Amino acid sequence: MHIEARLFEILTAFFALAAVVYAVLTAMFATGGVEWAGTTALVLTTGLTLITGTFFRFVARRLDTRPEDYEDAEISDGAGELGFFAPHSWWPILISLSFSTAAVGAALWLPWLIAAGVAFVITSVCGLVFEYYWGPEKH
Amino acid sequence: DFAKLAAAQGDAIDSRYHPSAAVRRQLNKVFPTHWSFLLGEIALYSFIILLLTGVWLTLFFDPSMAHVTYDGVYQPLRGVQMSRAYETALDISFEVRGGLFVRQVHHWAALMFAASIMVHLARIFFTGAFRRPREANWVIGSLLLILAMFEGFFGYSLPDDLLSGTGIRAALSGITMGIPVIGTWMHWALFGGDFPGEILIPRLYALHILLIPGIILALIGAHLALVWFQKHTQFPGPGRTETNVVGVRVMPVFAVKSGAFFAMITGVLGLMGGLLTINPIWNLGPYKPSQVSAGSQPDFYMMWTDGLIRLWPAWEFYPFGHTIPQGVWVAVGMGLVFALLIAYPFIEKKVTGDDAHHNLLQRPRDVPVRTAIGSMAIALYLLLTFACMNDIIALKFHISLNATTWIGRIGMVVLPAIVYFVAYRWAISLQRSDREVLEHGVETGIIKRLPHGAYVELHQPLGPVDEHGHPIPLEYAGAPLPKRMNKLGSGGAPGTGSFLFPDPAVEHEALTEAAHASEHKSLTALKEHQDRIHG
Amino acid sequence: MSTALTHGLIGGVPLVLFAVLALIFLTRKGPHPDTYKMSDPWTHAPILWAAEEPREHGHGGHGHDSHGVVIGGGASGKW
Amino acid sequence: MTSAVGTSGTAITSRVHSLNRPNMVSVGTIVWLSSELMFFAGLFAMYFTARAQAGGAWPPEPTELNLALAVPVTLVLIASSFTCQMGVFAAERGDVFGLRRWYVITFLMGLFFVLGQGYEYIHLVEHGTTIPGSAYGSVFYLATGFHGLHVIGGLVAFVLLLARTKMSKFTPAQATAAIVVSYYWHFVDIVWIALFATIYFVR
Amino acid sequence: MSSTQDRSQLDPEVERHTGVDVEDVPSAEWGWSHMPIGVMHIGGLLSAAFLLVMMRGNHVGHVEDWFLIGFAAVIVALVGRNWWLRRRGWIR
Amino acid sequence: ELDLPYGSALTSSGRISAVTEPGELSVHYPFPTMDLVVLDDALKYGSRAAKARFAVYIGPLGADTAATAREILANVPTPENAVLLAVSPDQRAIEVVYGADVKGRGIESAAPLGVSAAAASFKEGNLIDGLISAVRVMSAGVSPA
Ligand SMILES: CC(C)=CCC/C(C)=C\CC/C(C)=C/CC/C(C)=C/CC/C(C)=C/CC/C(C)=C/CC/C(C)=C/CC/C(C)=C/CC/C(C)=C\CC1=C(C)C(=O)c2ccccc2C1=O
Ligand SMILES: CCCCCCCCCCCCCCCC(=O)O[C@H](COC(=O)CCCCCCC[C@@H](C)CCCCCCCCC)COP(=O)(O)O[C@H]1[C@H](O)[C@H](O)[C@H](O)[C@@H](O)[C@@H]1O
Ligand SMILES: CCCCCCCC/C=C\CCCCCCCC(=O)OC[C@H](COP(=O)(O)OCCN)OC(=O)CCCCCCCCCCCCCCC
Ligand SMILES: CCCCCCCC/C=C\CCCCCCCC(=O)OC[C@H](COP(=O)(O)OCCN)OC(=O)CCCCCCCCCCCCCCC
Ligand code: HEM
Repeated sequence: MHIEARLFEILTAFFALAAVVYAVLTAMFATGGVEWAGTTALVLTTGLTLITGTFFRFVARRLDTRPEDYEDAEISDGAGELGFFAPHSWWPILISLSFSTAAVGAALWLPWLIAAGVAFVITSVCGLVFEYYWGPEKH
Repeated sequence: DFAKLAAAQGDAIDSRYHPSAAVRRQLNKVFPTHWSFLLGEIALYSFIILLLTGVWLTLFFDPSMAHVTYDGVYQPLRGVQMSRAYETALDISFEVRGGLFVRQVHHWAALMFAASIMVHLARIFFTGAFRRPREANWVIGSLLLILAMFEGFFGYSLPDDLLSGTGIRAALSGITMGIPVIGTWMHWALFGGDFPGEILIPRLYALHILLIPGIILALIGAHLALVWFQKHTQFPGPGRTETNVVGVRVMPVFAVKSGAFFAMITGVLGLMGGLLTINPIWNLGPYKPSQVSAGSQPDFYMMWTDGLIRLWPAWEFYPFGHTIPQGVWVAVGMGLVFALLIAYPFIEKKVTGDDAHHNLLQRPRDVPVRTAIGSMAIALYLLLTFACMNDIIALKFHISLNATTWIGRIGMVVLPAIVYFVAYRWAISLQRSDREVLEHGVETGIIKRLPHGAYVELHQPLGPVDEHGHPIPLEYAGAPLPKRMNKLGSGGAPGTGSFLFPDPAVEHEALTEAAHASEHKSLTALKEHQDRIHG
Repeated sequence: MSTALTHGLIGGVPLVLFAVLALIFLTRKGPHPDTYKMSDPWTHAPILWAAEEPREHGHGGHGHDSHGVVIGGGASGKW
Repeated sequence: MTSAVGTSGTAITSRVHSLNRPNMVSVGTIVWLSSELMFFAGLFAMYFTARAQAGGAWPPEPTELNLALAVPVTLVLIASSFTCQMGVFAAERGDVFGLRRWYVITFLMGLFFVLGQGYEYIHLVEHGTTIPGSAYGSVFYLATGFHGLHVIGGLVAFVLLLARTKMSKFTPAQATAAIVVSYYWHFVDIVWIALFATIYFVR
Repeated sequence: MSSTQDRSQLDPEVERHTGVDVEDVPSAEWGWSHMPIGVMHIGGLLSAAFLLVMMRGNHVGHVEDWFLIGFAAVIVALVGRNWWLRRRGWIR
Repeated sequence: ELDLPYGSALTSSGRISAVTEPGELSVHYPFPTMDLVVLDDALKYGSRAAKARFAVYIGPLGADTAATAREILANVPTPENAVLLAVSPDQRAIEVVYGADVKGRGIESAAPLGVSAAAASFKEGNLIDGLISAVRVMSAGVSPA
């Protein structure tokens, strides 16, 4: 994952430079000193990309060259057991509906419809997560 | 010596009477263990709770319009003219220990009774538990639902209240008095004269504590006797045929689980009677014709009738020197609703042509037209129920009241059609999913084929597999199919120690091996019984 | 300016342009081959069409084998 | 159904073989946490703008932070992170019950942190400062209470994962699920360290 | 593997030889699966007629009538499209 | 062995990955899309009643027309219960062939009727309409097994 990590490393370098230069040029040469909104946003997007790039670099050093990363890699090299990709499931729509019922409850300030949307969201997230772990019914 | 006492009492019972054979038949009677078959039990248990709480309430309720100044304990209503019914309802709420709780759990039990009757009706209608046999059972059940609706209507109207009295003035008075040929005659004969006649609440009290509940009890007895002696139908399954009942016997398992379910249902009802406020009559001042609120809704079971009243578009006819108010429209609508509900099994048999003795239910997906019609009817009922609530819907969810009314008006012909089409196609697509599972096996994780980059989901066949990879497709048998290896013998043996700590490996191995042996034994017993029946 | 003129313009110029462009483009020979005339020789390669109507055991090709042609009659005609 | 067409002992397995390949669930969780960092960045921007526009006395006169109750809770959150990492080690091993113990104590300490934050909220509200009451109160409550909502979400994730481990046998799939839940908890405690250093020490 | 196949013999009794077929509704034999198209066409036409008729009422409003007109128009358009397509054999 | 004149290559598996130039099509059938749709509708559900795979072969079936009809029927996926109507306008010939399972179901009686419909339509000058008419007539004649 060398290139995958290096992309985020480059983004981190650029965003750190942008945050530093913005902070300096806003502490001096601005009407009211540091802006404190753009500065924080730039610092923490630098943090975003830094976290992602650091994890990607850790993984790149932890893993040997994958076929995907390896030029001149035959299809047979990667041929094998791909993992579990979830088949058909109707839990995502229920999660979306529950979160929409919480969102409308927040918009129209209805604590009762917030409380229920959140319950709804917990139930549907539990269903989605347990979908492929609910053992056979034991009677 | 409890064993000796039990043996002696059994001998005494079998000597005085001879109930051995009948009792053994009752104990050995087999009941299917499907969850959807407990929906009627919910209604039965809620009815029992209703009876028990209603006796307590009758011990303290005084039905009368005799005007009285409160002079009670509730300060916000002191010196205000009120009927004795309202005064004694307030006394139950305040000056009787646990009276508020008892009346609240009574009203919550009424709401659960209506809701569970509705859910049971949905179950039976969608699973076809009414055709050829049990059609009369469906008929009497429809009568029971209507009686429950009007029983709750008279119940929450029993304590003369602003809200409930306004509901009475609307429905019982206006609708009754608008009926063309005999409307005023029915009104005067029910109310002993004009609307506020001094006998309305006593008459409703009689109807609500003795007459209608007596009929409900008789019809529930008939219903349960019919279910008992016309053995309960069951979903298609491994060993389940039209001439057998696969399940559990009454004595060891069914009886205990039904009693436990009764306990849990009454616990839910008590918890809700405590924690949730129902019908705060003290907030709802005494009935006065000049006073009214903005809510003015009936309980959720009569909410569809009220919504019909609201939505119907003010069509009145004036024959020669007469008037035909809009109340007759809703009255005829209710009549049609009840007639169709009562006569559906006969309508369905006339339409389709099936008079065969059906003991195996059919999954709602397997009957697209009937599930579509039921979905359409439920959509219409929900539309009417929310139309009745359009006032609060408009208030809270910021939508103009006229907009809500006209949304209901247009939807009650648009939404039923949309839901019919969607439900029909949804049922057919559920059938298609079942067929795809039958012919391809269950779905699993993807695998990349060795030589080439083909991706294959690596299914798992549910039946015998052909010489090559693809399996021999099975034939649909009217029973649900496992669409997740999750629910099959795949990744289902966690360490059986505990939540925090393990158990010894010997104990864990013994337990898991015994469980696997029990599963093998059960599946083999079902398979052998199925083979014996069909061979 | 000339409310009626502006309304007519906004309602008509799109229609006039649509008509002109449809005449230009929709009236062009498509890529679909022209219908085969009976008089003309049959130049296209043989075309065998099948219904895919009934159920065919299992979708898997293997196991089908070749039981045989098992002919079951015949017919003939000359237009 | 001879044995199985899919030669796997788990209906659900790791989404890719993690020994040679990256764990997709971990990668997705890390990316999403990096996004939640930007959400908290927006909250931090709000707080810092309010701080800048304050007229010297950043915490207004009515408000007074209670380090006595803010230091124990952050220490407990750090301890929760350590116990969560121990549970991660258990999950990396096959130690189902060790993972369960570690995650249960982590959940208990996170609940203690939430209750301590609620107690400090009650005390602060009693002593004047309130969301509508002041800009400091509002920005502080938005930041710390959104973090508290994230902590509650982490608690829900903990209990939900524990239920999953109860209902299905431990596999690399559940080990990875525990790992990503721990990633979320570590992100939550890190943003709490940032919020503590900002609200209380830096002020 | 821990699942047993199901054998079902439900009592049957129209014989389904006319109407819908298994290729269109896989469980045609297992329950009521065909609603005559005339029923749905007439139902749509009557729903449109009811929507139009609700225009006549005691409402000074006009957006209500326009909404009724639009919904009735789309209902009639759907019914007409379906009827025309089935008349021509599901073409265009 | 040779793939299509340009742009079509044999892949790692059996499937041949083929291409067509951007402006042109792939089917190249010399019939209107609507009439092809009508014929497909016939073969698909107007034959569902017959429960026998109905097939149409417009290609040229030369030499012994009967025998070439037999083997092009053999090429049908399920010749056991199949009814192949072959028309060669280069020879102005119709040949109908049937599978062994398609016997005594009214197919033999319908054979002259279908061929007559096809011939009438062809002499009128409509290959596709004749094919549709023949398919309809034969499907009506044939009863499900
Ligand atoms: C302040 C204040 C007044 C508070 C109190 C509120 C108030 C007024 C009233 C509520 C208070 C009370 C008394 C609540 C409890 C109600 C009650 C009796 C609950 C019983 C549940 C319980 C305690 C279970 C303990 C657990 C246990 C060991 C259970 C197994 C042994 C038991 C109890 C078995 C009971 C079996 C049972 C439910 C029999 C019901 C008898 C009836 C009416 C019908 C039987 C019956 C049933 C149940 C069917 O399902 C059925 C289905 C299809 C065809 C026919 C039938 C049929 O005939
Ligand atoms: C059960 C619900 C599902 C229903 C299904 C049926 C779907 C069909 C809906 C039909 C909609 C009809 C809308 C028209 C109605 C109408 O005619 O009223 C108008 C108001 O127009 C509007 O907004 C139109 C809004 C239409 C939006 C419909 C949204 C559909 C939602 C409800 C679907 C979600 C359903 C959720 C399901 C939940 C599931 C529960 C399990 C004007 O009132 P007014 O306000 O007085 O306007 C005055 C001026 O006119 C005048 O100039 C000016 O002077 C002023 O006086 C001004 O006030
Ligand atoms: C919320 C929703 C509203 C509430 C909905 C609940 C009410 C009941 C629901 C639907 C009823 C209408 C059903 C559809 C009726 C079908 C009509 C037809 O064309 O007849 C064909 C049939 C098949 O025969 P087949 O040999 O299979 O041939 C296949 C031919 N294609 O013929 C027959 O046997 C029957 C002919 C006569 C049937 C008369 C049924 C109605 C009786 C009066 C009751 C009032 C009805 C109220 C309607 C709402
Ligand atoms: C795609 C369509 C796109 C259509 C988009 C148009 C949107 C513009 C609507 C409102 C703008 C604000 C004006 C607000 C005031 C209204 C204008 C006015 O005054 O117009 C004269 C009279 C009423 O006179 P009035 O003095 O209001 O008093 C009366 C009683 N006292 O109405 C008329 O004839 C002319 C009709 C005016 C509006 C009717 C629009 C309703 C719904 C259209 C179709 C819905 C389709 C549903 C499909 C399923
Ligand atoms: C059969 C089904 C029944 C239903 C659906 C039902 C429903 C109701 C409802 C909703 C109320 C309103 C309670 C309140 O507003 O606080 C009520 C009141 C009452 N019910 Fe029933 N009930 C039923 C049976 C009974 C029975 C069997 C009795 C007598 C044993 C009874 C006696 C009473 C009394 C005395 C009141 C007045 C309580 C008050 O005014 O607060 N009910 N009923």
